[PDB]
Amino acid sequence: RTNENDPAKHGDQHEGQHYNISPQDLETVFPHGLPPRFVMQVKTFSEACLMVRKPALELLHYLKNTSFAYPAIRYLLYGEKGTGKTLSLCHVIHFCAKQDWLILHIPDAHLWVKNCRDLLQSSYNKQRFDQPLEASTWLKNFKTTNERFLNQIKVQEKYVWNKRESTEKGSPLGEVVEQGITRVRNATDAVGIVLKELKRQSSLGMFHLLVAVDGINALWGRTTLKREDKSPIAPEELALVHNLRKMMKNDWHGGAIVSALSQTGSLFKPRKAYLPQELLGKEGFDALDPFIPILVSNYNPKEFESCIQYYLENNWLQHEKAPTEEGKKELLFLSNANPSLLERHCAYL
RNA sequence: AUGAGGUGGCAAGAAAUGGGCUACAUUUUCUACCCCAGAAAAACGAUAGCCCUUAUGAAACUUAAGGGUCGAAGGUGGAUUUAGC
Ligand SMILES: Nc1ncnc2c1ncn2[C@@H]1O[C@H](COP(=O)(O)OP(=O)(O)OP(=O)(O)O)[C@@H](O)[C@H]1O
Ligand SMILES: Nc1nc2c(ncn2[C@@H]2O[C@H](COP(=O)(O)OP(=O)(O)O)[C@@H](O)[C@H]2O)c(=O)[nH]1
Ligand SMILES: [Mg+2]
Repeated sequence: RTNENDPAKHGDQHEGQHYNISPQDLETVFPHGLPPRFVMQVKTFSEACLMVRKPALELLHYLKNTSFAYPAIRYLLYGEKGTGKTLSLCHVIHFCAKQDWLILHIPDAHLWVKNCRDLLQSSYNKQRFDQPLEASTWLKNFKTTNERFLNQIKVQEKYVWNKRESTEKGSPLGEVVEQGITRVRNATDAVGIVLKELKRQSSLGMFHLLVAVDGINALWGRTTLKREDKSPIAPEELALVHNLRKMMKNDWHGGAIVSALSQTGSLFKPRKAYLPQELLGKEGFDALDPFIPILVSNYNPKEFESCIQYYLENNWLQHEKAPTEEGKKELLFLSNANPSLLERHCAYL
């Protein structure tokens, strides 16, 4: 536990201690993305406490040393399953949001590339496919996270939604987002327009952009979605995926592209694929490189004690032997300091 | 000719019954995977029927296999009753 709640002052001195996110900030900045199990824990406890760690502090120092004049640099948080990459990305997202950044956050790319009942054909490009439901979902999440910047940011082009309906240069980005949401048919197109406008305006310096993409390995992998002829679909055929790759490019400046690999839900990948190349594949490695790889691993004994004491204080560990050092040692044995295994045991312990 | 040889052919269903397989689903449907996920959920449910193609073969309505098609009965079951330490 730390008294410091501002995400710009805390550093290594706070290592091994929880950092609280207020409910209002959780709602605004993080209406999505956060792991389902941590969401259940937050619902149970009324406390969104993430222990600060070297990975998150490192990437915060990276973003403080970043020069927006530089073309946006890529960072890649990689590791095994349940090492907390998602929560580190969320922590840094909170930092940038409190720093007034525009957070272009992708909660998970695995969802975008599977189980898409609504798969129409993009009007803007008849050779691609749209995912109106997911487009609307992410548009709503982005609006929730950056409503303030939504109005402040204007468009710089004419965008035709129908033969008679269009949006005009200089209009606020709110008009585009509203069109995408209400007119779900235009959802993917609005997502692409938003990505383009945010990229160009970050280049112009209207704000500072953090492109925080979770499970980035999905983009350059494979897809299970099948055409009306049952043919397989490659990722580029998904306008969302192609636009997200365009964003993953570093050609633009005015921000940084942070990403976090995630095997959870990955397609055709064996359970043990956790290395950057093994996940991204040749195409993904080639697209991301250059990148700064940051490892996320199990807990150390200090952070293990911090997590256990957090659960004990919250009384989550309602069993009698949980405070006992023997129970602590058994938890360490079973979870090998793995955050996800530890929590998935503590849930019924 | 109650012996021998050659060509062609039914191998069906009022009705009952024995055994087996598949189900009626949510402990399920589906993918990935081979067990830390996302969808389906009145859809589940035919190895049956119809058409086409492929393998075998001299010969495929005859057999088997693959695709499409159709999505039927049924929603845990009567008399009763089988097997297992
Ligand atoms: N810094 C942290 N503060 C609090 N809890 C944490 C922290 N890091 C990890 N945990 C706990 O670890 C659990 C497991 O993390 P989780 O699996 O969601 O992360 P991940 O790195 O995205 O992994 P996965 O590959 O499983 O998606 C989280 O639910 C959370 O309870
Ligand atoms: N409906 C619509 N969509 C647009 C328009 N302009 C841009 N977009 C969307 O914004 C995305 C980015 O556009 P852009 O990169 O310039 O097109 P591309 O380079 O040819 O792929 C596209 O995928 C479109 O879906 C427009 O005028 N109308
Ligand atoms: Mg994570």
